[PDB]
Amino acid sequence: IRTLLRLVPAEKRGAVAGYAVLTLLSVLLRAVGAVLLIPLLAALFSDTPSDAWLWLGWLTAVTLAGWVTDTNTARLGFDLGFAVLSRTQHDMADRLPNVAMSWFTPDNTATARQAIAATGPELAGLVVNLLTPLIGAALLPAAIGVALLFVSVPLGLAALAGVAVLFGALALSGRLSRAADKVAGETNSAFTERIIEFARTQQALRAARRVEPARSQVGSALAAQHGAGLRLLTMQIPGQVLFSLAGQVALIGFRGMAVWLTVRGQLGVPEAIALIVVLVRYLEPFAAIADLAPALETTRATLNRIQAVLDAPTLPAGRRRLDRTGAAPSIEFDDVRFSYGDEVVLDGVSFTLRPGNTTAIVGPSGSGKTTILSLIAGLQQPASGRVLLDGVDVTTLDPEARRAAVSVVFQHPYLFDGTLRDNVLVGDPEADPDDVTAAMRLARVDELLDRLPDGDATVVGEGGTALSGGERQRVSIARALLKPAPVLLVDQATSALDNANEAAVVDALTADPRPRTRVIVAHRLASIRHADRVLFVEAGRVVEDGAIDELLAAGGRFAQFWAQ
Amino acid sequence: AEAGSRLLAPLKKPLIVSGVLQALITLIELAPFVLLVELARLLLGGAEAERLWTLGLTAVSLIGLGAVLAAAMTLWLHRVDARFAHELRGRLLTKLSRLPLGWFTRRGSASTKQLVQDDTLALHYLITHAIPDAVAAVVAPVAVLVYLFVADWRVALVLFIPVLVYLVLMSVMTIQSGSKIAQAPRWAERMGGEAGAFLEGQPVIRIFGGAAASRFRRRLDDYIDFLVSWQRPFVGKKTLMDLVTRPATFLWIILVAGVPLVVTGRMDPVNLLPFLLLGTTFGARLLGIGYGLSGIQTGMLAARRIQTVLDEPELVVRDRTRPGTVELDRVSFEYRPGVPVIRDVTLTLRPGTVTALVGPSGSGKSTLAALVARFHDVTQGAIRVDGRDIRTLTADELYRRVGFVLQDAQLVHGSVAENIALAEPDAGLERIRTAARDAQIHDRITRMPDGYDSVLGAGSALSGGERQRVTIARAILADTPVLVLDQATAFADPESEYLVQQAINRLTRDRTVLVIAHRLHTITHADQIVVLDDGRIVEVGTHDELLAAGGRYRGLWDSGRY
Ligand SMILES: Nc1ncnc2c1ncn2[C@@H]1O[C@H](COP(=O)(O)OP(=O)(O)OP(=O)(O)O)[C@@H](O)[C@H]1O
Ligand SMILES: Nc1ncnc2c1ncn2[C@@H]1O[C@H](COP(=O)(O)OP(=O)(O)OP(=O)(O)O)[C@@H](O)[C@H]1O
Ligand SMILES: [Mg+2]
Ligand SMILES: [Mg+2]
Repeated sequence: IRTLLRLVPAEKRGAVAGYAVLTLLSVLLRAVGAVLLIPLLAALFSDTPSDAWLWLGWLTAVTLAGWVTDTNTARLGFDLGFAVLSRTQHDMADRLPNVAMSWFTPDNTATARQAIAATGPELAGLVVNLLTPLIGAALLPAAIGVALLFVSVPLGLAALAGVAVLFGALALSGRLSRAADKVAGETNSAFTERIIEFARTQQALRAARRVEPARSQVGSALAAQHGAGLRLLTMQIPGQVLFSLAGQVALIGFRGMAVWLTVRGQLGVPEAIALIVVLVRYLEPFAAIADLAPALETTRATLNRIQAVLDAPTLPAGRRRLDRTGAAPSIEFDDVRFSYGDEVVLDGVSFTLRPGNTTAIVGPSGSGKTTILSLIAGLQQPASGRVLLDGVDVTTLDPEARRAAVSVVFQHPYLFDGTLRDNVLVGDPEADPDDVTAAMRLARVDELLDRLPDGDATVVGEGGTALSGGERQRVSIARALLKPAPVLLVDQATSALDNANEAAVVDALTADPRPRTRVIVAHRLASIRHADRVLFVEAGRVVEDGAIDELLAAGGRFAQFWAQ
Repeated sequence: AEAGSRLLAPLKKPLIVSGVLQALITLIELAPFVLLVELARLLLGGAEAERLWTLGLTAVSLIGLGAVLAAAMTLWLHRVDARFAHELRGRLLTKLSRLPLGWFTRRGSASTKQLVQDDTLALHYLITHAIPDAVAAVVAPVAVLVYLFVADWRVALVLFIPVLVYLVLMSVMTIQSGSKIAQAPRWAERMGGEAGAFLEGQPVIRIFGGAAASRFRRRLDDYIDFLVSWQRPFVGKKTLMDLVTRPATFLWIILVAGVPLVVTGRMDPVNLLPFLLLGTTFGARLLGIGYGLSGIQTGMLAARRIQTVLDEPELVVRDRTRPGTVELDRVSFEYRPGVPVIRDVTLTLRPGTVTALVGPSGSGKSTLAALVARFHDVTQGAIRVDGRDIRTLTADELYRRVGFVLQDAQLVHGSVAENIALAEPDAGLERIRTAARDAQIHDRITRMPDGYDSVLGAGSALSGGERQRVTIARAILADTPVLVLDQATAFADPESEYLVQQAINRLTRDRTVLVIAHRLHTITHADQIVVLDDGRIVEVGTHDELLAAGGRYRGLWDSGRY
């Protein structure tokens, strides 16, 4: 519960304190409501039943007060339930973009997707459905138990012992199925991961004949999910029957004690009949707890996944604003080193790029030339050394100022499910429509609008799957050209474009109106035409650099690179 | 619902048995309270201790018997309705492997997750608890109220007041929440879509827009607005129902009309004993259907939504019913109605010949490979592999004869060995290494920390030019007579591209190869270059013949040198 309370907003803690008072008031009235029956019924079965009128008055007063508190405790429980939900989901949504890229391992992405997937109403009522019946049935059966000490000590002590064994039985039910519910959650989570892969990589699986359940990886995930699913019920339902039966055994036991005390003469017959009736109030709270064990574990699991995201390592940052806010910054590396895990990517990479000029990066695949554009954009950060944008270390840059200083054309262009214009507008949603058409026209996206029926309203699929390979590449280029950032990083933006569109896009990238410091990566010589400078990177180090004509005349590795 | 009732038809007999056994169980559960009424009535009469104890023991045994029979049903009924989900989920995964891939692209992986896992889970209440709760919620209140009405009609009507109020709350709660429950699965799919897009397209979110301007934040706030507007009156009515049907509410209402009747000479106090013991017992049973009718609505919609997918048209294998030959005979295809992507394409691929399919981006050269794969059925014409139509060929006979590289390095979440061995998972580790060496990626994989066992899920991927070489190695390992390379070596540098091209030419000397490429300098050696513009083949011929003809290919070639 300690992880639960800390997730509430600071402004909402006033409602948390008020909720606890009404939760104590509600139990106290309900226990008092049970106490007022024993004088009532004992007076009712007596020779002077007129005394019942007084004790009926306090029961109605406590009953109405119980209704008022219970409706208000639900409203505070509802408000607190969504206050935690809206706060945590907004915190996770604002945290994940700043979380380090290495954090998104296949398992971590599953918990992050599951944690985001808990936005439904099942977690919204984590207070009303789970805490309120649980707290009400932890304090009230004991409150009735202590109240019975003033009517019969053996019966009152038995009631307190009943709370001990009933909660003890609940603990044993949880301990039994804790191991099974751990396996159930993992196998149920892995099934979700494989369904996503099944529907996302369907083309690769089908051609590989890996889609039948008898051989698919999702088929194995379902089979394992079923085995853990059944195994949970086998170790869960015996927990619930033992608790449910022990509740009825306890109740009939106390009703037996009330009768037995009557036989021995320690308890009046009217008071015994009153206690037999009132003791149903002892089992009423414990009845709710019986079926909340599945709810308690699922709620505990989601709150663990939520807290896992909020414990994720945020990327380092500073508060320095970029000095060249408008002009083109000078990009440079100062002994920048970087490594994914253990494999060394960059070792002793150092170059200085002039402001406003266009520079090309070339080299064999796996060299580490997408990593260079990642470090400049701030997606990655060096293990040692520092990247400077106009003499300002990127690690010290304000993250708002860090993203505004770079625009990237990613190697694998990803588009979001939506219209074509929406994906172009994410580069600069405040852009004038003239700027949007200028960017689309420059990136040759106007060709798509002529061909496609809807024009700039075609509903792209997940990723760019409802567009061709070159169509989503030109939407990516238009997205990057629209952003007014003074640095443009181009990571193989002409891979899936024919010679007609590649030649036009290359002109647009290197001849857009505003000034920028342009870095280009490409595996085609026509994609780095008339570039001012070149950077050849083979082993994660810049082997040679200079102008294209100088390198071709020199006859180094650059000349052999395009020889074939 | 025709589709809702048709899905859950196999569970007719198990569900009817659940209803009948619950009628017996609820009567067994009410039995000890009737004995307690007699036991309490004997205490007033001061009967002997032995007589009271016998009523105590027969009441305890019925509590035990009712709990055993109650637990026997729930354990049985959850196993029957957990195996149904496994049967149902296996049917869906079998169904999805037979639908055209236009189904997958227009819905995505977020809706398929909703279908297989969430919707099949939403059926749980409709079959496990719906009939037991509906039968116990009518057997026990009617059984008690018939008993109590015979005892005293005056207090029975007073106890009947909260029954009517509860029904009014139950009805208004159900109809008001009815419209929202219909919209609920739609929002879950859309929110599931953003969560997948937000987590997958993270480099886009970081650089463009950032955390604040992301569409995930916008739709997340919109979704919580839907939940608040949905769950606020829903939970507001649920608490009121719980208060009306609480044991303390009936007990107060009994005593409101009980005390004036006992105090006045209008009711002996013995006649209150049935009400105090039985009147409060059926409050928790009426509440079962109040909280369930919402769960039935989600189940019935989920059953309707599941059955609709199972009725979708499939890629049916026809009964109509040179080696390595593929023939397109006036093929024409439309991804959407009235949007022709391919138009009257006639193309014959023969063994031992490399066909080079070039043209403008978005012309249709990837969808032609898709049609050959039979991810979609041609709208007109026919595609025949070795004289057998692909529509007559089963999936095994088709994909054993044709192998593919799909322009996307769709790596599965698994080891490097398994991504290369996706076609034949039981391929030997030496066979996997030989395929990888032909793709020029064995040297890379040996440098990874765990070798070929290294996992290639999100966050442990390879470079863009290396995840493609894995799929090239996969196709090499599959080694089908017909190969369709959809822009392999797009992200490869010239050195690796030349090496893998040499390996593929060595491998497929006596095989059909359809190479798709925008880099025309690797196409000059193709036996026939097929130029595809706007989905129609505008010119066919060798490299020199196309250059002499001076058409679209000459335009692309001249523009290539820039
Ligand atoms: N799932 C889809 N739904 C609707 N239209 C689609 C879908 N997939 C592709 N298209 C359309 O098909 C047309 C041709 O697409 P295709 O994938 O065949 O392109 P291509 O010629 O291979 O392109 P490139 O060389 O850029 O990869 C494009 O206009 C694209 O809009
Ligand atoms: N997420 C990752 N986890 C681990 N290693 C990675 C990851 N991304 C890239 N690498 C490794 O980093 C090295 C360089 O990757 P990078 O993406 O920078 O390549 P690249 O030079 O741009 O190549 P390409 O020509 O294939 O696009 C490669 O060995 C690749 O295996
Ligand atoms: Mg790269
Ligand atoms: Mg294509």
